[PDB]
Amino acid sequence: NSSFTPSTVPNINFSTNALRPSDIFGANA
Amino acid sequence: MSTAEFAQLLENSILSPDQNIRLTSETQLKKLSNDNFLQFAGLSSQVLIDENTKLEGRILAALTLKNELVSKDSVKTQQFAQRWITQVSPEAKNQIKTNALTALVSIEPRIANAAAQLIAAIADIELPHGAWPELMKIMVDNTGAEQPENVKRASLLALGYMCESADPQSQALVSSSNNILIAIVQGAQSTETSKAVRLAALNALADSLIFIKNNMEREGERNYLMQVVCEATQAEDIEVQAAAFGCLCKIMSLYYTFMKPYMEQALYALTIATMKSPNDKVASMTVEFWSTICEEEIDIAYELAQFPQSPLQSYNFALSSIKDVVPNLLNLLTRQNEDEDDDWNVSMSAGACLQLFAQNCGNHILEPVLEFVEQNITADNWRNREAAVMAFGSIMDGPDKVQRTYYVHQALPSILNLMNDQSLQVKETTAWCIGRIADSVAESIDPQQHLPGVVQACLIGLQDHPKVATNCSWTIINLVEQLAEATPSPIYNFYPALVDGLIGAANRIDNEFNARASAFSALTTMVEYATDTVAETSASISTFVMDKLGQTMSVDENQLTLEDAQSLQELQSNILTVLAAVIRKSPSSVEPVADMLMGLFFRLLEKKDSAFIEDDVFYAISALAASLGKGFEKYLETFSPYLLKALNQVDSPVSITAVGFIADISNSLEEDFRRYSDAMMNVLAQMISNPNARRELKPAVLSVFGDIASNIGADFIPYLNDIMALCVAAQNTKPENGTLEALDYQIKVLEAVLDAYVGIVAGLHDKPEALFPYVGTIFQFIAQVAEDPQLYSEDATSRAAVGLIGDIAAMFPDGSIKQFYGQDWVIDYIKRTRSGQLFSQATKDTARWAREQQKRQLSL
Repeated sequence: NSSFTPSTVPNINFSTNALRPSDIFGANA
Repeated sequence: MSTAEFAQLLENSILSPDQNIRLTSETQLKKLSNDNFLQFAGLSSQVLIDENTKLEGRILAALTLKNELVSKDSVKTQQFAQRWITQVSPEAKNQIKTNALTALVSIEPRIANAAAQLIAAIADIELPHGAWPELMKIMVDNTGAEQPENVKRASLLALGYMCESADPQSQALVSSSNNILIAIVQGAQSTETSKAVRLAALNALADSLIFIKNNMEREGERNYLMQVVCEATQAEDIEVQAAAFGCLCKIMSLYYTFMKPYMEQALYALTIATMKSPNDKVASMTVEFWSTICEEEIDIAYELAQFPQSPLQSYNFALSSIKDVVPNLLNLLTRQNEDEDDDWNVSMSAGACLQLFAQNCGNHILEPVLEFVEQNITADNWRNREAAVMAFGSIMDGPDKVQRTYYVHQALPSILNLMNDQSLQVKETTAWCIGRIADSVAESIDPQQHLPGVVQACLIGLQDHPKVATNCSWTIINLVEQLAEATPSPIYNFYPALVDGLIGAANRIDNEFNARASAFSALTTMVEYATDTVAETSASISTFVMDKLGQTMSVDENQLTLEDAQSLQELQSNILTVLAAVIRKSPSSVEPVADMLMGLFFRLLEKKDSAFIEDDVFYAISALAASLGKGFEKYLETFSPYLLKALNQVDSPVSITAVGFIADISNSLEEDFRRYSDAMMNVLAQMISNPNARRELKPAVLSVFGDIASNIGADFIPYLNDIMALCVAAQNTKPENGTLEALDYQIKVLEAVLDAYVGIVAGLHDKPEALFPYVGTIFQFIAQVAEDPQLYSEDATSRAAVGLIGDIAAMFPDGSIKQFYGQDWVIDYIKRTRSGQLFSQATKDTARWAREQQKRQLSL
């Protein structure tokens, strides 16, 4: 099913939880 | 030179009351930059940090050095880079960078901004060469959580300038993207307390997007970045939201291919929710997001239409979401302004968005819009009726003919009734809506049942408030344009009435809300589509404009305000434009009045402040020359001084139009043009060699060479070499930048080169020995045509280029140029031009001729 099926319940946690940009970008983790 | 003396030069350059001292100081500064760039740059950096110097001099030091390090021109960019690399010593470099970094953390934000721009310029040179490795560590540390606000903000500015100053079509900052993102996102995330810092971070992120492809291709980094951006769109502060939505829109445009999971999991719901915000700015943000989506999906469809096998794929975000998005847009239509102001607002953005939805999604837009229209077209509130006609007009482009025709038939009575609405806004938008109906499905208006009522509504509206009248003129233009081609055309039965109405609006005392100029524009349309069956109405226009010109020239301009004078000038321009169209359309009718007309034109040219209308006067003189042919010669002696003066005013647009006069007489004088050609060539050679020449002059002159060569034939041979040199130089000129302006200008230059070659090959049809040494050059140009869609996608461009292939082939039956006619790109181009069905039939005929001649060339 490769069609656009959006949810009415938004969740922007695409990965409060601590997160550093230095631990993400270039981190390869 | 010492720091203090240099600082005094800069200060005097901008702050001396004595203009002489300012220019002397500017000259000495530039001279030091040329004679000792190392010292100039070092001293500039020292003044930047010199507290004893006036602020403006310090800012000027930094910005002048910056402007010696980066440029828009790519060639200058490269020269500046190599000069920094080789002419500033390593120790000088280190001192300049240290001083710039010192200024970056200045408590004075103007110092910090100038320093950020300077740092950005140096970084743009060095980072692509794996140098200044300390900088990105400094930037990452500088936006760390416990740094002070000014250091965070200034560093984020520097990162923004870094990304903005690099060429958009470059990989200059790719190798630094990781650290750039770390530094930027550190300032953007929700934990950051300063609104200024979050704003600077999001703006910098937007600036950086073109350099983070490698990061976006990593799922974890893409996810985290999108999480931060979305988080920011839900922030409490409205400016932070605005910045975050700018980011989101740019990300959608650049990285559409990665947006399906983010759309599904959050952004669909979020943006739909906020489209109902009672705050017009917030709602506007969501609207712009959905307009970006629609624009990208329309562009995908277009690209796939040109190439069915392109990898690009639409996810159909808009189509799937219509049910939920469109009702909120429609609701936004009722947030107009309670007058007259015309300033942009969310209601206008929502209308534009609705039109994008209709173009992108066709029949799927109909149900929610038609429901809204039905609910509101008879409402008591003017905002709801205006919204209703706005929505109806906004869906006239997109759906198929069956649906549109059906619902236009159903709705036209109510729409025509709204032209009598008590609300000025309702009538204005209703007139527009009628224009939209006419423009996209004019056959939807039944000639017997509704076309008389449509015309009558336009005629009443031309006599209404100027805002209504303007839209009625636009609507009349649409009606004539869309109905004239049918045979028979019903619109001609209404030509007299329409023309009468338009003359009335053109006779307005003022041009408020552009109602008078718009009427003149519609008159031009009436002229250009007139047929013999309505000859009388054409005569009526001619009589009207000539007389009208006379009337304007009875006005004593010494009793007019500046505004009054501008209005009079615009009116005379409108008149002269229509008059030029009249003269060109019916040459036979022009002879008896020629003398009188020139009498007026010369008078207009001798007026004080003639510079404001002389362009339109030259356009009308050119039309008269084209129509009279040899009959124009009697005016040449008197016109020559004006013509030469205009041609030499290379900065003014009048020189372009004077070149257009040369183009006209080269065609209209036939044999008699030869006796002037040499003089013209001389002048033209000077003009295009003048450095003060505006850019638009170069293509015009190139094109007119083709006109001249076409008419004087073999007489052109002594100029040929020089002209060919020019053409070569022009066709090998790269765009100045990657910006749209530079690429478009380059397209204009190449189109003019095509004109030149067409005219030359036509003129030398019998002199193949003169053309022979340039054939390869011409074929190089043609290859440029076949490579760039901005050229070959244009029907006329491809027709001319493939025509060149054929005609040049026909000129050499000896086989001396057959080596060009076996190239895959030539054959393929001929076939694309012969087969592409958006190309006209004349183009395909020309491509057939070219194919015949090419195959014959291979036979040799």
